Amino acid sequence: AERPPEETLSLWKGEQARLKARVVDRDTEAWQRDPSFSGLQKVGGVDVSFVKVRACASLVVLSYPELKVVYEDSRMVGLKAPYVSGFLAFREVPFLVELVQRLQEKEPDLMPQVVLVDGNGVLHQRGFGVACHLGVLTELPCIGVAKKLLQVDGLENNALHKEKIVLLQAGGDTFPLIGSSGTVLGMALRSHDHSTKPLYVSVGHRISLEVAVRLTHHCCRFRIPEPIRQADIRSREYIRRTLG
Amino acid sequence: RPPEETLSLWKGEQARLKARVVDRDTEAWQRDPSFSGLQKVGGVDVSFVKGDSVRACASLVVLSYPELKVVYEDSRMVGLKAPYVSGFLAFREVPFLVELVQRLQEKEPDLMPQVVLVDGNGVLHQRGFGVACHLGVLTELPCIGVAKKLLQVDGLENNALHKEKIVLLQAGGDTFPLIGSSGTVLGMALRSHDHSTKPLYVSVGHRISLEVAVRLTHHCCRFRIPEPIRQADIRSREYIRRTL
RNA sequence: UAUGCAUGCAUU
RNA sequence: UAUGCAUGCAUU
Ligand SMILES: [Mg+2]
Ligand SMILES: [Mg+2]
Ligand SMILES: [Mg+2]
Ligand SMILES: [Mg+2]
Ligand SMILES: [Mg+2]
Ligand SMILES: [Mg+2]
Ligand code: NA
Ligand code: NA
Repeated sequence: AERPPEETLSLWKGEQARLKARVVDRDTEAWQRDPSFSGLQKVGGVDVSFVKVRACASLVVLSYPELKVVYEDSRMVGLKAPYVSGFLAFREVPFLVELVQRLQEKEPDLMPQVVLVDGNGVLHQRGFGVACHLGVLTELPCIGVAKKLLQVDGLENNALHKEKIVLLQAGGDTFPLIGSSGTVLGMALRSHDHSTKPLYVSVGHRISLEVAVRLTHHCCRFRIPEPIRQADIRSREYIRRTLG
Repeated sequence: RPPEETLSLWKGEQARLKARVVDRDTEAWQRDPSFSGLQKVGGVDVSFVKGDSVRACASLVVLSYPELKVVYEDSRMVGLKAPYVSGFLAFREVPFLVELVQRLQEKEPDLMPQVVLVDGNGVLHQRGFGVACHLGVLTELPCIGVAKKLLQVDGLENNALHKEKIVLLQAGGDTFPLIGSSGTVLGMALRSHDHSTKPLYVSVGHRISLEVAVRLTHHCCRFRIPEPIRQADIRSREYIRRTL
């Protein structure tokens, strides 16, 4: 528990709505319209791991399409805010932004052309999830990838939703997450043939949904897309090393 | 690591106690077609710390039969004396298991198990006297040896021929015998459950026959690990976890 | 996010 | 025996 008081959450909603105006949810890069993403060379992944305050934020850059790690920054940080659903960015985003800036100063040539974020983008209680939030503050193209369904605007992990997951039969299969507004907030994606629990993909910034879904699918060796998976693995391994 | 002084004293103690091993049935329930009269099955296990070579947690459970509900638990932090050396497991875990037995007699003498499943081999052992025999001779309780991987002794090998046989195990309860180079039947490979492929290696501990030990092990398997051993392992690791 | 359980692989 | 990875479930 130890949730922030309502007055703090209310300020945070205001900041989310203001920055939401800067979200670009269409494609803005030439590689995004290419059938094989020709010209996409560098994909980023971000994640924060915790000690069972002390955390480890990690940014990786992977080559495309080989998905090999060409840059890694794993940093020990002291997080301030607690996890509250719908306010993830207020916990993780200042440190992720700080990693991007560190990359710009150390290997600016490895700046990623797109970033996969461990959390939703517009599939979010106010249409402005951590993936949008990182995208607006860095102006990088960002994809939101979530591991379970954020239940917003009528979306629910109920029987009907579970029935659709049964229709996902092969790697790459999708179905749209249709809000009560008639808006398509994201896609359920089956990562590969040997996984049944879908990923929940939504636009972060400067990318379209169908391109974000197709790209996430291409990063999936395992259920978790390789940029996120490598940041998660390396950040947790970094904690273990400086034993905790 | 122990000096050779201790090592030879250990080969000697094992041969000395081997003379008391009874590898036939001595309890009326063992001859019963449905094990009528068997009411209490024990399981023993010790968990270790990743950090401490010294600290360990030994646990003993007693389960009702045939419901397999835990009716007794004793979990104890202990100071290990010997390191793990293959073939001498008892000299590392068995003094603490004997102490758990003695404590049960003093606390709940009515829940004294009629048989004990041991996480480790019985007569399937470099000197025909594994930890399960060792506990059986020191307590005079009937004991079953259950191993999760094959102790390669007397020509037994986890080679291509052995792996073919494992493929021949098709359902829960399927078995094949483990024949040493002497032609002696040291144990049985048992498919524990329909939804596991990895066999158990079951051998006689004390005061039971192999056919009965195999059939009882199978009857205790909710999952791949027999429920008495499985419950001791879970409870002993949880105890280490909550003291870390 | 961390942890537990299940099934398998690897290391030991 | 502990850890890591994989797949699923649960708690959060
Ligand atoms: Mg994360
Ligand atoms: Mg993570
Ligand atoms: Mg054990
Ligand atoms: Mg164990
Ligand atoms: Mg995690
Ligand atoms: Mg273990
Ligand atoms: Na390319
Ligand atoms: Na009974």
